[PDB]
Amino acid sequence: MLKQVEIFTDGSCLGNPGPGGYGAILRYRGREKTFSAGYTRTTNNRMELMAAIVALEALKEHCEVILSTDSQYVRQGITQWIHNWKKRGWKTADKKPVKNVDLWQRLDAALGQHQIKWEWVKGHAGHPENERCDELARAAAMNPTLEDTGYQVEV
Repeated sequence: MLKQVEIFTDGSCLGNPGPGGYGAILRYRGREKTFSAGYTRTTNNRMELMAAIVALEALKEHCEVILSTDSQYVRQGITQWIHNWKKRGWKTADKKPVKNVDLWQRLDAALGQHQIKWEWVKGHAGHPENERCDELARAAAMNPTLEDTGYQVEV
């Protein structure tokens, strides 16, 4: 029994947008929790966020979290877009609101609580768990039971 929070994210977006969702294998207090929703129209990028976010949100106590994934949206988004955006002051180059700021904020804001362990894995030394994450994703992709509400930024 691993006494640690785990967030293995794996989106289930077939299109872009498309009828998909987001599935992630959570490992919480002596209880493996799963989060596999089903949207109608969303992007893989967003869905990936939804996985990381919902997982974090699911936590009923901001405690150590070890995230595992291999998403570019996150890789760059985090250690490229947020590094610049945040620094600048969560703003764009031409002074504007960030895309998917709501979900981003939830993440960034959430990350700013517990010990984040970004487990970046390539497409070679991948684990079976990750594969299972994708499995759950696909299962969700073929089981829409929600709606993409936060797919706009009217501000």
